[PDB]
Amino acid sequence: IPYWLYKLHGLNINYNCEICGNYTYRGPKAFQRHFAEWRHAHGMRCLGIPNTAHFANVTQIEDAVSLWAKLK
Amino acid sequence: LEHLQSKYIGTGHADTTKWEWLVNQHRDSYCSYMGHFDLLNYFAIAENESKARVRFNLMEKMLQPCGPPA
Amino acid sequence: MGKDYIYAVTPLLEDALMDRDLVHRQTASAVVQHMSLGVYGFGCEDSLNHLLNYVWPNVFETSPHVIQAVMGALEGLRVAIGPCRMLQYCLQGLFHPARKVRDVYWKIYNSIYIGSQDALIAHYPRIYNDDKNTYIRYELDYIL
Amino acid sequence: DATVYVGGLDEKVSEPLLWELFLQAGPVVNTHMPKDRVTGQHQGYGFVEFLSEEDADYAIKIMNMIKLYGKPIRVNKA
Amino acid sequence: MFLYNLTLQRATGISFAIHGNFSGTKQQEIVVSRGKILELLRPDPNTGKVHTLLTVEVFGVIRSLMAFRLTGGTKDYIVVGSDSGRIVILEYQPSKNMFEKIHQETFGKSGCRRIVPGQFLAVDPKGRAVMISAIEKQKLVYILNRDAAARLTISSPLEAHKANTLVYHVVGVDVGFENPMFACLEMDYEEADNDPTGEAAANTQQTLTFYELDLGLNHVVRKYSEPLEEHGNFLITVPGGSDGPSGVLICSENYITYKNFGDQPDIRCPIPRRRNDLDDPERGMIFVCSATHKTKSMFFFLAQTEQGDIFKITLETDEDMVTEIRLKYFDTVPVAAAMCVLKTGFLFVASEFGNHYLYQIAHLGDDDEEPEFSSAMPLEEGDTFFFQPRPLKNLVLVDELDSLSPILFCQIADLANEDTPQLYVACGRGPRSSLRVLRHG
Amino acid sequence: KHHPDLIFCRKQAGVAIGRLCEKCDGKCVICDSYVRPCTLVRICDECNYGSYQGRCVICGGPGVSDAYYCKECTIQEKDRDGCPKIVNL
Amino acid sequence: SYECKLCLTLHNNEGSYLAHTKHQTNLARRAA
Amino acid sequence: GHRVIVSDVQESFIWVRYKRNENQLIIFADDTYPRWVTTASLLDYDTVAGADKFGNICVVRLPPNTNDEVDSQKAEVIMNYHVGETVLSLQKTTLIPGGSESLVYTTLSGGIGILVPFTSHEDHDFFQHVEMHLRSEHPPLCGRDHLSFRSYYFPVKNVIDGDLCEQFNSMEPNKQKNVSEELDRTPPEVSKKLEDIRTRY
Amino acid sequence: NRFTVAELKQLVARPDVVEMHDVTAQDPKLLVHLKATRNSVPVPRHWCFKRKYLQGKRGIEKPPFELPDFIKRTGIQEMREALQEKEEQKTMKSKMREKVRPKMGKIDIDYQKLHDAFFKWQTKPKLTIHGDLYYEGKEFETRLKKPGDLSDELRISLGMPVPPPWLIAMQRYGPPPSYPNLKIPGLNSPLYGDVFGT
RNA sequence: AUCGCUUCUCGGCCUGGCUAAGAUCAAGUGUAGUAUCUGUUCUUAUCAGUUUAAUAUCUGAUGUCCUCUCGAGGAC
Ligand SMILES: [Zn+2]
Ligand SMILES: [Zn+2]
Ligand SMILES: [Zn+2]
Ligand SMILES: [Zn+2]
Ligand SMILES: [Zn+2]
Repeated sequence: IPYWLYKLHGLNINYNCEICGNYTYRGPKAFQRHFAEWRHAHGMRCLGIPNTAHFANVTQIEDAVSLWAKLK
Repeated sequence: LEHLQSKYIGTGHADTTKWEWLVNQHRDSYCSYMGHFDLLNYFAIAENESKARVRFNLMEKMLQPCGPPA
Repeated sequence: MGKDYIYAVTPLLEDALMDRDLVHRQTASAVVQHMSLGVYGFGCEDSLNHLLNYVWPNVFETSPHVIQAVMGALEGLRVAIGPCRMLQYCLQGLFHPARKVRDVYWKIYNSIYIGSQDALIAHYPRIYNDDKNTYIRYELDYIL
Repeated sequence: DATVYVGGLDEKVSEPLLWELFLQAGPVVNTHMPKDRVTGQHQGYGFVEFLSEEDADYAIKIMNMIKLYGKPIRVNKA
Repeated sequence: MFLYNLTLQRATGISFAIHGNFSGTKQQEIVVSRGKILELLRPDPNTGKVHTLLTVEVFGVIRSLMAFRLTGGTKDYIVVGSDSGRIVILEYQPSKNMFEKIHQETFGKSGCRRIVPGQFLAVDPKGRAVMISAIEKQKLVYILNRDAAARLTISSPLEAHKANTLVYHVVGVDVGFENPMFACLEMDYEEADNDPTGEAAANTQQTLTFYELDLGLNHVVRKYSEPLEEHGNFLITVPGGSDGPSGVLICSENYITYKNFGDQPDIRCPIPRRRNDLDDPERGMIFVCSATHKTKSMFFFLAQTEQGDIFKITLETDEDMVTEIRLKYFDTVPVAAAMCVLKTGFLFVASEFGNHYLYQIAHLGDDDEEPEFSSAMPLEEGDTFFFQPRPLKNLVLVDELDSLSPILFCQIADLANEDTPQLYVACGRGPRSSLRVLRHG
Repeated sequence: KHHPDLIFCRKQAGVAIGRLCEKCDGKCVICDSYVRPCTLVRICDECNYGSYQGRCVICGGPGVSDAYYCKECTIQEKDRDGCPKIVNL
Repeated sequence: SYECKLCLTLHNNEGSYLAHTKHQTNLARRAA
Repeated sequence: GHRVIVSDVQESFIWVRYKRNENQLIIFADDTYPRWVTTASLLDYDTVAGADKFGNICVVRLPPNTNDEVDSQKAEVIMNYHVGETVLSLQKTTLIPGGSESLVYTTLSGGIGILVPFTSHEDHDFFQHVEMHLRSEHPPLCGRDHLSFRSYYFPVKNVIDGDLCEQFNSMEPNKQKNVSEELDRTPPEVSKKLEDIRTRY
Repeated sequence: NRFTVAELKQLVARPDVVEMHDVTAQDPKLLVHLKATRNSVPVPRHWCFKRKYLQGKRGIEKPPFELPDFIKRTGIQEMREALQEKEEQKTMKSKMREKVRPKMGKIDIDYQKLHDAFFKWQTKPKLTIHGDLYYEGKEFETRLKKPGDLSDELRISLGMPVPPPWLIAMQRYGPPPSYPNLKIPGLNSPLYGDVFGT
């Protein structure tokens, strides 16, 4: 495995997502790809909000107070 | 680029402030309302004011656009 | 007289702008510039906007000839289509977080504001008043 | 079990036809349809990795009754 | 769709007007810009009715309109400041009954931009130069000289741009046979933008900046800069030379101050309020419409009050300093955006709403029943002479040119019995409002 | 057909009239085209006055014909941008 | 234009691809 | 019927499906051109007229095959022009007895204009050629271009101004002869065509 | 110094318009307010990529061109390719022989056919929307093919008349869990052509 | 019927004279700038300074007290 890809791909900084088991994935591409996944889709289903575009920016457990069941 | 292009009215840069751009837009809107006869007639004859009184109010509002800077 | 052939040359320029080589994009930008300056005031703004949808992704190029062609094409499109669509393209990127992207967007917006200082007041976006100063002008809300 | 093996198809039903049937029925994140180095033709069976396990379950249960290119397409859990 | 749009009812609301000897003869010519078309009229004062001699559509927005006459010329050339960057000086040809462009000098970009000059236009009183200044931070002045065939030979203007200097009004002062000068109501804007607390915006005030055009030195230099306490909403020039002193008069809310070039008495005359007016006293009275009329020996001014009454003020210059200005309400006229006091018994006031009034000034201006307030008359700085509303005594209204501007709503139908359908337009401002039904035959 | 250098004057135009040599005759002074010579060229200031009387508003040869703007530059009205005489800086 | 898919490299001339025969190390890297 | 087009401060025309029987309000069509429209005159069901605050008349039709029970759909501007004054009201009705059922718009400056739709392609081409000849033969007095003045706010689209057509008949006789030679016709024939266009109403 | 994405989502009415790196901007609220309007366009994706725009293909093949229908109806391509194939077999001796002795009347068809194809047979092409932005893809995902609707090739292959055999199981199984917002017309939302759903 | 030899049919598989080798030849710039070859490239530890949309770049120490002989033990 090379290291120049690990430098100039963002993989040198590992980003954690709290709702998918607080999983720390390498690279910001994986963290920005969590908003369409399998286990983290189950995580936002366990939050109590449907998977919408407004749920495509939330990365915290508290953000479900500003979910689709907040205004109508 | 050019020095007068950056020195032109409505010009800016990559570090231009949002309040400065909003103040320049408001000053340009006031100058366009003062220059245009139809816009001044539409914004003047709607209220009970004279045309020169509306022009003086717009001249005061041009300085009022630099009223609260940050 | 080119308005009979703008619709003919539209897919050729669309295929030319998607090419890998910068020469095709630069010369197609010159095509868009001369076609925009040619038939201005004739209602062909739909194909011009469709060509602008391929030209405006190519503003990140670093070579001087292709970026001069991009700047000339942007000037011709701002003349032909109007400053409202150019302001709509530049409003979401004038306050960009990146320094170089907002610098290029500010250069394009400064060229548009130099060309269209008078017409940008009516095409200014509707932003409400905030805590710094009042922004919504009440003179535009007056009806006679 | 997000990956589902979809078979029972012919040469007319390909990876893009299976992607169109997925866009009709249930979304698949990735497609794995390897081919031989001599023939280079689609066998009609491929691994469609779905975005959710419920999509693969609905493909195996509800969507395993269509006739893809004349043959009955069957989706199994993989 | 392919639409060939044609205007049927022309707009008649004159946003600005000038008058003089623009017809090239002894007949008085008044040119009023009624929007996209400017109409020049030379009506007979003996008949008293106003008739338009010609009308030309320029297809643009005029920000400043002015006229000027050369040294000894019988025709007053009209310099038009439009939204385009080409300032056009034209001479009216009465043989063709139309205006021919003598010259057209490009200055900048088109449209009503902030730094584009053309918002304010003025000319020298000796026919020496014409100055065009922007709303902010741009000014220029081109020397106008007579050619060998008595042609208006234009020149390259000199740059007079200063950083963050807005202009309220400007006028070319009467310098006689010397080098010409122009005064402007400058206002600084750099300190208001620099200071975020807004203290410098309250500390800022309008200043009279008189710049002398050094024609021999081929340069423009600011001669005098006097800061004024009152903000200048208007500015007028007193007729210098043999008709009185050479100076300016700045009007504000119930305060008119006259100052000459140098040490002169600042006669801060209060405005003559109406005798028990029903309007509120919070709204200040300012000279919205000003018209300086110079006679063969003396001179006078006409001002518009808050109620709209035309007030005549004499020029008691007395060759030393501005002593008295007998501000008496000469007549009661309608709500006019601009008023012009011509010679030979003519006085045109362009109404902002309703019919403009062309009155015949048969008297000398002293035929007024209202009281007179003088600048030399002392007061307790709380009231003036209560000028009651007198009738049309000094000037009798002889023409009422009906204008539909401003327009509110309209509806056209063939409900009435006529050769053409009736278009009823409900329009007007304040109590000056009507529904005008128009039908043809 | 341009160069990134050679800013021209950026000065306010005057009554002096531009002038073109035969080596670069017929070119537009801004975009270097040959189509529709519409608007005359004004050269502002002492570009005309003095030893540079009747010279080229381009390279510097002895001028023979009146310089012009093309119609394409005056579509956006670039002719009011200022003096187009090249000053080598 | 000439392209080496094993190297993924474009070539301006024919002799540029004729001299592209590094290519052995790129072929060993792209073999797996 | 089953649709209401409302003019907002930002959007010139927003069409909402007026399902009064279904008791549901859904915006069928939106707009992209920002205009403070102060007038409305629907020439058709999908056509909406707007009079902007900068004095621009814009007639915009909706796109064809547009779903009435959908949203996020724009309407293309069929025509756009600048009248030189702030247009107040507009009504799609015949302002003269007989002739052409045009649209009459009254401006706030005291102007009223009728936008006669040219149903003849040859007459529209002759009018366009006459306008292109007159834009170069007779320059404006203000110095601004006629196409620049008629398209100050937004660019013009399929709009012909009758002021230049009226001023072409008021030109000099040598200029009228040059314009007739450029138009390959007679000056009296051009005056008769302008008189027929005026009498079409 | 700068707030998180939750404060930007609470402050702005559109949390989907907030970017991942918009919080590090100098005016994040103004950028979110400008990005939430109806007529805005996003930044092109090359500002985050190390790769230059449309540059890293380097190994694929493409079709040359697709001419429009009226140009192919004039049929210039047939004798143009015939002339190119005839010139490819020529030698340079024959090339200068034809250079000093030219042969005209090669195509020589008319002027009226091209005049009709330019004017009478002139067809307006397909133009995209004002807010469209082309990127490295944007030529493959042409379904925006509605969800919940089978394709015409799959309907013809399964013998679906215009009653698919799996439509009864799709009606008995309810909506699919992958696309719950997709409505299938005819069985769930009671569909013109092959698009029998949305 | 197996085996070796001979002969023939059918299917993919190596296959253009002589003379003096018949003779002779073969020319562009300059200034900027871009793209592609080829070479050099990228695993030590957290934190801080600078930098950046963010990375990258970027400057500094990489478990302490005592004892024994980079190693071990002790209240730690
Ligand atoms: Zn996650
Ligand atoms: Zn030269
Ligand atoms: Zn040019
Ligand atoms: Zn110069
Ligand atoms: Zn290789």
